[PDB]
Amino acid sequence: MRGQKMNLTFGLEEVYEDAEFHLGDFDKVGIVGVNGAGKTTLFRLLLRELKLDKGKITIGNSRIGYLPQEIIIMDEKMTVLEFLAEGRPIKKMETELNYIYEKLTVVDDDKQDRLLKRMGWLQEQLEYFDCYEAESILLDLVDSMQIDFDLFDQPISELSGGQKSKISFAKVLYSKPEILLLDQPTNHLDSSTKEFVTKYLKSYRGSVLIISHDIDFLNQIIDKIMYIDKVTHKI
Amino acid sequence: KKSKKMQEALKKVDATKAYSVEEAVALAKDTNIAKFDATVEVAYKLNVDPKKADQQIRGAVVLPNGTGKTQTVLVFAKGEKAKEAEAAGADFVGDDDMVAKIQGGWFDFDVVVATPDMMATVGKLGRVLGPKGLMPNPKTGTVTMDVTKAVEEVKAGKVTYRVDKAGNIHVPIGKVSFDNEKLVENFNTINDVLLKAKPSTAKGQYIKNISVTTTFGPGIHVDQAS
Amino acid sequence: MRVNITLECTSCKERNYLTNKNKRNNPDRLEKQKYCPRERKVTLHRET
RNA sequence: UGAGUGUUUGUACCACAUGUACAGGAUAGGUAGGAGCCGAUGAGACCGGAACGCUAGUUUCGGAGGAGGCGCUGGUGGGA
Ligand SMILES: Nc1ncnc2c1ncn2[C@@H]1O[C@H](COP(=O)(O)OP(=O)(O)OP(=O)(O)O)[C@@H](O)[C@H]1O
Ligand SMILES: [Mg+2]
Ligand SMILES: [Zn+2]
Repeated sequence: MRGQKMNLTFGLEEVYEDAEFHLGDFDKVGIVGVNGAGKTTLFRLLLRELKLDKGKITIGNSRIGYLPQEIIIMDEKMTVLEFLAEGRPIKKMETELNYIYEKLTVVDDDKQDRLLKRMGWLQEQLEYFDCYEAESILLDLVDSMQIDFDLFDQPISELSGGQKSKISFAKVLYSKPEILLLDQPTNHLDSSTKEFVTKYLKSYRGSVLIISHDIDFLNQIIDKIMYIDKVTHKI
Repeated sequence: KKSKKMQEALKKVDATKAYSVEEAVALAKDTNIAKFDATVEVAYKLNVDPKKADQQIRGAVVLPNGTGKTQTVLVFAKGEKAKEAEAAGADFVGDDDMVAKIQGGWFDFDVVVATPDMMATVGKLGRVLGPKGLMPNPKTGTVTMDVTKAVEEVKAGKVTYRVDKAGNIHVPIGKVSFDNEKLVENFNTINDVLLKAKPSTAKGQYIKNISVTTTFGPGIHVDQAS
Repeated sequence: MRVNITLECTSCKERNYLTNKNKRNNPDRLEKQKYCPRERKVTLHRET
């Protein structure tokens, strides 16, 4: 992860001004800054959701596990299992793959080449995200934070703030990512739940960037601390 | 720790020296002390990393000398495609209803091939095939407009190669019954298909190590140029 | 704060017009319907 | 502008050890081969010591004894 001459200005109030940063691999980086400093904005640049007005932001090709600061509930009626299942692209590809089979029957000798290639990738991609996860996720809840299965069938919007944070954190781990971008992973957690998160992040072998306002939580995990300045607009 | 037969085979083999193809095949034939028609397999450790979507490789290659073991063929067809399978003499010929019987019946068939239209109906059964790996795939050629080509290739000894997670791809070239020259020809066919399958994003040397081995014998490293 | 800006045709990405705007009064990127000489027709030009 | 010693280190071979989620008979790392495999060159069962351990068992060394087991097979599981 590297950024050069970073510039970003929403209207008249600027966020980054010629900012730069280089993060080595396998660094548990603790991102710190006052509210509005632009910590969440940095991840949006990494996720390519935002584009710098000027400068280059460089990200590795590895898959990124992103834990948003706010829970993303697309629909009120979504169940916890549906929310968690959306972490993996198994369902999305299967719906596409099912359609590919439909196209193959309709089209005889025109689009077969395109359809056959698309089918092959989906199967190979599906196997890469081994479809055995259906059982693993069910037991990932048990071993992660003692999340009861009664919640598993309950609408996500009805969960408590602490419960929602557990679900969102599990979803990130469920995706099996390569780089962890955690934006306040313990916002609502209680003392007991924080212990599990701390231990997992200590053990996590890969790179993990953590945006947190909990000094004690970071100190146990962080080896490198990145400070986003609000007045100098630098890193 | 090691059987005496394996020890003598190891002493025959030189770990330091990566033999040529001819010496390696002959040396493997010598090392398979076990008195059964063992199959000779070649393992390539490609530099490519499967975790990248493009890097992973999965295809099929026909061996002129074959694998030394006849392979049972299952075909899924309807109409003229069914007649093609019958003309090819496919071991098993079935349809959408017969897939359920194939589930739990006629099992142990070496390979499964389905027509492009049958794939949609076959897919339900294919999910079961998935873990077995029999499910036809377009890239391997199991899914073709003509099943006769697939059947004749299977009889000749077509082998499907798929890179493992660690980046090592294994394939049987033939039986110890086959002469060392025939085995070396099969190895060359395997080598050519792998080189043609080398992906674009790959870099550096394509193969980190090429090892030929019999079911009983240890590994023998083979010179890449040979 | 008033600054000069460039308006680029959203179709052909051609930097066609030069103008200026007060950032405070118009925080968001300006957009106008202006003639694009390359495409020789009116198109949406957005500030960059 | 060359010799050694020692220490802390990075790389690379070579030795070893570990692989416990659910179910599953149970400590299931992945892939390929796999009907045969191993053992008087000392097998099973047994006794102790040691290591692991998620405490369930796993691995290993030794003491005696002397010839047996394991696999395929079987259901489980996504995976035997
Ligand atoms: N589309 C936008 N339009 C206008 N202003 C914006 C926009 N996006 C961000 N800003 C401003 O950027 C500033 C910093 O961005 P950001 O939301 O990432 O801060 P933050 O450090 O993540 O906040 P916190 O740490 O409290 O969660 C915000 O104060 C916000 O007001
Ligand atoms: Mg924020
Ligand atoms: Zn234009």
